[PDB]
Amino acid sequence: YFQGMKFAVAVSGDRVNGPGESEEVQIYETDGGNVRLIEKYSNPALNATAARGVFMLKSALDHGANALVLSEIGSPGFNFIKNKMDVYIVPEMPVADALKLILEGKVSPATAPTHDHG
Repeated sequence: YFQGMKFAVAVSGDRVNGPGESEEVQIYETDGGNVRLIEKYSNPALNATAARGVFMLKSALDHGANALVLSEIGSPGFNFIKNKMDVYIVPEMPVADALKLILEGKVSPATAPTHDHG
């Protein structure tokens, strides 16, 4: 399932955090078991005044990610991304530990946002 996929992770201090507030976007490539960091950059969301989560997600799309790894996602962001790639919501935990759970099938893709004020 996961062979070749690229994951965009929203990260602060090597922990998975939320799309609008994380310090960095980290892009990992996998063969299903081995994982490699192929890119990382300051989260563009931090420069947005509004719709910060959406703008991190747009950045992930720009960067060719196939899936997202986040601690949360709002309604605007989920509606933006939901037909473009999968979102895996995880605890605010170390990146490698989250990716292990995801790759081992222990985190099903989100079908709804985790918060909604629409």
